[PDB]
Amino acid sequence: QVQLQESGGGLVQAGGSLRLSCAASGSIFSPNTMGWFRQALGKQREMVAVISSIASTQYANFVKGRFTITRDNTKNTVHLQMNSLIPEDTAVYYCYAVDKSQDYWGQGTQVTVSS
Amino acid sequence: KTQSLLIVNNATNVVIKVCEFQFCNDPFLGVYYHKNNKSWMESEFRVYSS
Repeated sequence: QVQLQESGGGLVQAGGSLRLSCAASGSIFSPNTMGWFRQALGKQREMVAVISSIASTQYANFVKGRFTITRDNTKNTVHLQMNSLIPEDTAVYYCYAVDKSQDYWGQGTQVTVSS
Repeated sequence: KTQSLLIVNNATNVVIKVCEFQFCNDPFLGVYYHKNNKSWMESEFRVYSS
């Protein structure tokens, strides 16, 4: 039972900053790919960002240059540093453990920005 | 970062494992006789950190 632990969201005024975290534990076989995905009520899973074991970073055009992902090889965990918040980012996020076989999914983190 | 296969042969048997070894730059076996017998040969595994 590979489990992804999500933390670090909540209510923040426009212009604030937060740091989400997904820790993937269990099997999580070697060449893993970790992603972050967006969903606002009424829309679909919007692919926020993607990282492989190569350390390469892939981001979408929606929030250009505002999300950053940080890697922890020792614990093999991931952190989203989200800086310069805008109410179009008000959507719950999930992390995508590609693994190599049975892709997993998160429980979710509410991220809310408004004024 | 990737799975690895390890095969070693000590004085008694073979050890074959498939795990996530953190191999160092120079894996090796520290090898020493005993003080009285010298018939078998004791080995210290310096192959992988974890």
